[PDB]
Amino acid sequence: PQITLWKRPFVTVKVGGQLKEALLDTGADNTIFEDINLPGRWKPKMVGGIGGFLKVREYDQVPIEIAGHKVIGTVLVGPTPVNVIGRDTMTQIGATLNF
Amino acid sequence: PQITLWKRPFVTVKVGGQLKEALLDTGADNTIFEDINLPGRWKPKMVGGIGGFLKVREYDQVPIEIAGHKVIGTVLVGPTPVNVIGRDTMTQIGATLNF
Ligand SMILES: CC(C)CN(C[C@@H](O)[C@H](Cc1ccccc1)NC(=O)O[C@H]1CO[C@H]2OCC(F)(F)[C@H]21)S(=O)(=O)c1ccc(N)cc1
Ligand SMILES: [Cl-]
Ligand SMILES: [Cl-]
Ligand SMILES: [Cl-]
Ligand SMILES: [Cl-]
Ligand code: NA
Ligand SMILES: [Y+2]
Ligand SMILES: [Y+2]
Repeated sequence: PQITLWKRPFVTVKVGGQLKEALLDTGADNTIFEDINLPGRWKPKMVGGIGGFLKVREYDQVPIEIAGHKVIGTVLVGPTPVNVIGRDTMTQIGATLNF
Repeated sequence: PQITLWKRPFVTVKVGGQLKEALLDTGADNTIFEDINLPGRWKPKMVGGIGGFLKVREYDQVPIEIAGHKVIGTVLVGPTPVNVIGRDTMTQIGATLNF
């Protein structure tokens, strides 16, 4: 699709089998979800933004169905206020900004 | 321009006469800069992200030269780790996401 930016750019995804809404976020390097359960080993990490770093777990497998594509991506899991789709995932689906 | 997302989407702007680099950030509701000085009255605020709330001043005049356009927009000033151009400014220049 092509969208304007008058509303927050949410999309519906399925991540590790769970349905979620997440913000298409060109300012996020890294996709992050809260409140999902994923199997297997993880590696610990932190992400930094406006007003603080957060603690996350990293998963490297994890399926992500987004905008009619299925990619395999890195997903960070931790208590973000909204779920975001970052550039790691958006580049896999060929997303572009026009301005 | 049309850009892909393989790198952080920085643009060069002139905000209140000062040259800055800022991230085109579709996950940001409003534009924020650090280390700019702007004239006139302001109003207090906080924004929230990964990690919690950055404290800011809001200015309502403030000229912003971006991508060959000159907007007048709202600008928040506070200690963000990277300057961001949010949807408030991006909508005024007609920016779109393609995915
Ligand atoms: C989280 C999102 C819903 C809100 N934020 C915008 C983001 O685009 C932010 C913009 C941002 C970029 C760079 C530093 C701080 C914030 N990026 C961000 O938090 O990304 C994190 C996840 O991937 C990593 O890549 C950048 C990172 F931060 F490190 C990590 S924000 O910065 O908190 C923000 C909130 C409100 C306004 N008005 C403006 C900005
Ligand atoms: Cl909205
Ligand atoms: Cl929780
Ligand atoms: Cl980069
Ligand atoms: Cl590039
Ligand atoms: Na990904
Ligand atoms: Y939760
Ligand atoms: Y500073």
